[PDB]
Amino acid sequence: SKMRDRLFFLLSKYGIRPRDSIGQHFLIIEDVIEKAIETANVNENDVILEVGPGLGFLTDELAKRAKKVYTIEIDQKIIEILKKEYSWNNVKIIQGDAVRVEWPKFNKVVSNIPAKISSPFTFKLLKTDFERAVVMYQLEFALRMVAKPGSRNYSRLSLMAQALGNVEIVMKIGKGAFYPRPKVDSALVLIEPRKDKIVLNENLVKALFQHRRKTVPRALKDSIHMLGVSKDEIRGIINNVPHSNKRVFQLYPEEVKDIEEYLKKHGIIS
Ligand SMILES: Nc1ncnc2c1ncn2[C@@H]1O[C@H](C[C@@H](N)CC[C@H](N)C(=O)O)[C@@H](O)[C@H]1O
Ligand SMILES: [Zn+2]
Ligand SMILES: [Zn+2]
Ligand SMILES: [Zn+2]
Ligand SMILES: [Zn+2]
Repeated sequence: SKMRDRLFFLLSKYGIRPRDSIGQHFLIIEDVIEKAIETANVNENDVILEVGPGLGFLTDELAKRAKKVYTIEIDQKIIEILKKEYSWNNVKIIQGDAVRVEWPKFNKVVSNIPAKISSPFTFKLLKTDFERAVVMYQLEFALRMVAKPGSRNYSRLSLMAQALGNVEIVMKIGKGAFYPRPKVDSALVLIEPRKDKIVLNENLVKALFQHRRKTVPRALKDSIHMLGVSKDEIRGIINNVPHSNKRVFQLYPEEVKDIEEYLKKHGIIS
């Protein structure tokens, strides 16, 4: 509460909303911010991306260690504050919604991720050339990011993490650590790019994982029929698809790749 009465002082000094929207959960322990930054190995060469800097507790700690930091904030009066409370030489504040703005070239991400964009952000970052990302998420979501094929909570997000990243939950972060207290705990999650990425088709993975409890012949038939295609013209091919004897939530990325390659061969995704 050295940082929490610092928060309260800033919130009141400018008049900023108690919980801005569902719940903006600002990070307020020095321990946690420093462990994020040390897991990241933020050196003076790095160029860092932060999403949602809030009152900039993490931002300022990143700014004194990295060459440059680009930080993306939706609230315009958080920015107006950031400009006044701080005097960074090496920070570019970027107004916008982190899902929609053009990202910088960066080699690292260290961020307290906004919960409502946890999934879109994860999918965007996963298709970026970064060496190391250290991102706090809600723990339920961080568990889905490391879930394994055939596990119940294995999903699009799981598959795409395993296809493209090395993902580690470093350690739980208690709700105590943010104001206001979330109703659930968080996790310090580490992502590095998989040295040998399995590049899958976005639209095919999306198709498959609308209903993941479905078998993959069923999954495929439904998704392509819904596109407008004749259900007659499509059954034979899709019946003979590789790994037809799995449900979609059982697929390893490699098994999704064979399915793509088969559909590519039979003209179905082109
Ligand atoms: N889509 C978004 N793009 C950029 N900044 C955002 C977005 N959504 C929320 N923010 C900002 O995120 C800052 C603080 C957030 N890191 C807190 C999020 C919190 N950890 C949560 O799990 O909900 C605030 O200043 C918000 O304005
Ligand atoms: Zn749930
Ligand atoms: Zn580690
Ligand atoms: Zn029909
Ligand atoms: Zn198989």
